Amino acid sequence: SFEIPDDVPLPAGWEMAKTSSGQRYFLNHIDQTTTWQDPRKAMGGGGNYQGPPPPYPKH
Repeated sequence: SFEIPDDVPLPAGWEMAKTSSGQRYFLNHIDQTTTWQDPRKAMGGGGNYQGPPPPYPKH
């Protein structure tokens, strides 16, 4: 139950970013991909997102 701290950066090579301009997601510099969910997640819940997340925006 370790209180989840909202002041803790994402994993390694991660960076919160937004899509072309409207959906917030998390970039992955390790797997060179993006994320509709926050890495600070755990277990599972369910639900669909805005579709498949493309590779974070170049640069």
